Amino acid sequence: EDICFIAGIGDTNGYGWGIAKELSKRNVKIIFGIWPPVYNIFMKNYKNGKFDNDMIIDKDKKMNILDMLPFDASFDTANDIDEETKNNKRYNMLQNYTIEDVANLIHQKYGKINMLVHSLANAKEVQKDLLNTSRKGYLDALSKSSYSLISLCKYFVNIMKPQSSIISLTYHASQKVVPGYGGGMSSAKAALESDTRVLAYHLGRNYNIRINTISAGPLKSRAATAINK
Amino acid sequence: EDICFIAGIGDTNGYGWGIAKELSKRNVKIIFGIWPPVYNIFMKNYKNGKFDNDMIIDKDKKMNILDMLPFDASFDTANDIDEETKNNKRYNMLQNYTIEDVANLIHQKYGKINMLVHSLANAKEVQKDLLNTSRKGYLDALSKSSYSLISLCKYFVNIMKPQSSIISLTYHASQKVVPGYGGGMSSAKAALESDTRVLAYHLGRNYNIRINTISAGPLKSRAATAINK
Amino acid sequence: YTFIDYAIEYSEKYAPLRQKLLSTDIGSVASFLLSRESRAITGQTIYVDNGLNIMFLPDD
Amino acid sequence: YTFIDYAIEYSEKYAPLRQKLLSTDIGSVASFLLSRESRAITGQTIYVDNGLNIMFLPDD
Ligand SMILES: NC(=O)c1ccc[n+]([C@@H]2O[C@H](COP(=O)([O-])OP(=O)(O)OC[C@H]3O[C@@H](n4cnc5c(N)ncnc54)[C@H](O)[C@@H]3O)[C@@H](O)[C@H]2O)c1
Ligand SMILES: NC(=O)c1ccc[n+]([C@@H]2O[C@H](COP(=O)([O-])OP(=O)(O)OC[C@H]3O[C@@H](n4cnc5c(N)ncnc54)[C@H](O)[C@@H]3O)[C@@H](O)[C@H]2O)c1
Ligand SMILES: Oc1cc(Cl)ccc1Oc1ccc(Cl)cc1Cl
Ligand SMILES: Oc1cc(Cl)ccc1Oc1ccc(Cl)cc1Cl
Repeated sequence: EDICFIAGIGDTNGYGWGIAKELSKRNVKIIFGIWPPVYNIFMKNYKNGKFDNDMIIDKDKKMNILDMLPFDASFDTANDIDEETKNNKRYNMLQNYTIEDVANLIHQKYGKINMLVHSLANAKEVQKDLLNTSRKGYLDALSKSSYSLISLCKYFVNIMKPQSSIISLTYHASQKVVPGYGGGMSSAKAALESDTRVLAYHLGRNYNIRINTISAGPLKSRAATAINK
Repeated sequence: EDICFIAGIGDTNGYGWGIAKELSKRNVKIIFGIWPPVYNIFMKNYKNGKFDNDMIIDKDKKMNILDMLPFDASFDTANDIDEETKNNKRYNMLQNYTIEDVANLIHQKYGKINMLVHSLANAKEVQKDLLNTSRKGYLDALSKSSYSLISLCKYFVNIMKPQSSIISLTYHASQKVVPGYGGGMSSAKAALESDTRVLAYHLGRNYNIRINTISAGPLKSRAATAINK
Repeated sequence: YTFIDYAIEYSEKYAPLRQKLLSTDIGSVASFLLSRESRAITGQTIYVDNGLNIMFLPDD
Repeated sequence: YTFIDYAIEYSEKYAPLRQKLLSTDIGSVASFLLSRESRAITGQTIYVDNGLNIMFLPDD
């Protein structure tokens, strides 16, 4: 029984969906981690059948989603939630969306998993070039897009079976310069790739868990459309 | 129907065999390319049932071998073989073992194939460090271990279906130095890895064929033992 | 005409493999890395970009 | 004591994944690269070495 948690799904036009689509081909149970801000709109679209066609697997089957949970990669534990968001319009009617909370939530409902997918990224100032990115914007990119992978591993390794596997997505902008990919995203991806190596060592030696990162090519996804350059 | 040609099998202790074993799990037909010097000894052991236990594929499957042909990677065409090797005790009774001839042979008996594996390497002066390797020894290592891949591609691309895939094996000694890996083998692997990129361009653009190389870890194969260091 | 449209057009023209990169192309690769078929691979950055990353100077 | 024994021993003690590297470990990865499941990967050097290559300084 394979269960995979995919953190970073907001629709069917991103890589998260492509990964979920291929995993279910192999009958693995899928759990989605949806960023609170778009969680309701996502459930609405799902409920009204907007994704029915996108859920049909080649072999003439229905993609099987075990569960869909609100999840924000910028909060590690319950006490990390600031009062501003704590009372935000989109968060109020939601709960248990921190990294540790969904880890406990998933474990409480489905037991241990053996597949983890980090498929998210964010950066307040992605529209500015590296030189004009502020300290706050830079740290925001690394927090959401890089550290989020480390925190995920730290809390989820507890609910994972030995020999389980973890992947994340990165982009070549970390190694070669592509103008337009600003706001510290290139910095975050460069850290993601390096951390993947270091984490491979700690997770490999201590838990026999593997971790790798996929450097993908261009895909016209929602986030991709947001890079005005 | 998938047909894979594996070049570089002299026993069941190398990577070529592990590749064949895994390929049969997926039901792809396997054609072995055996170096003449060990061709007869391989057939002998095979016929007398020495590899019977090694052909067992977990799910009570028996590794199915389509054909077993003599193959020497140092000869591109029939008129490249010198009189000496042509009359040598081990070659005399064999024929059509050059790269061009096996390609025409396979295409004639089975038509087009869609999988090519380059699992071979050799160097006369592997026991000497790079600095003390002669021009002859060095060129020998590159001719046998690197050019053989370019040649396999040139002749086999004509008997391969579009979207077919090609792989070869390399070693980290090409990027980082490891004393003991001499005779220009580190050089040969550096070339192979570089040529894999260039060939990926030509093969990709023209024939829509893919080519990658696997950098493997340490395996106690027959050839591994020959590295007296 | 937007960053992503440029990158996509550039990829489809200069990458070794001139084909449309689908989200499921990354999916099948993810699927393989998450299974036990890849038990010996870890701490790696695997490129799934039709090979664009290996190019230096484009044809045009 | 022979180059290969040293290489194997060093790999099994310092690699991120401490397990014996089997010929079929490379085989399965080879099987994946040869199939259409990896239609978007080309020109790459894929490491199947239990992650040894990512290490710089050994523990002890
Ligand atoms: N599209 C491409 O061309 C491309 C290329 C290479 C790498 N990538 C990477 O693929 C991954 C997924 O991106 P995508 O392009 O499929 O876009 P996508 O927009 O579908 O997915 C990114 C998701 O991250 C979520 N997100 C943002 N902040 C979050 C937070 N704090 N907590 C949780 N979720 C949060 C969003 O809801 C969004 O669905 C990213 O890591 C991206 O860098 C994408
Ligand atoms: N064993 C390892 O530890 C190791 C590690 C990394 C990479 N590799 C690579 O794996 C590949 C296969 O090596 P292996 O280690 O499994 O050893 P192996 O000894 O089983 O295979 C090499 C084969 O090449 C054949 N050969 C030599 N010259 C030839 C020629 N002119 N024409 C055709 N065949 C010829 C030999 O008969 C032999 O079977 C090589 O390319 C090697 O560089 C091996
Ligand atoms: O990494 C990416 C690379 C490319 Cl070519 C296109 C889109 C990408 O994805 C992002 C870029 C910026 C921000 Cl803020 C969030 C995400 Cl998900
Ligand atoms: O590439 C290799 C790397 C390692 Cl660690 C062990 C064996 C290898 O394989 C060879 C080394 C030298 C020669 Cl002459 C022929 C072959 Cl097949």
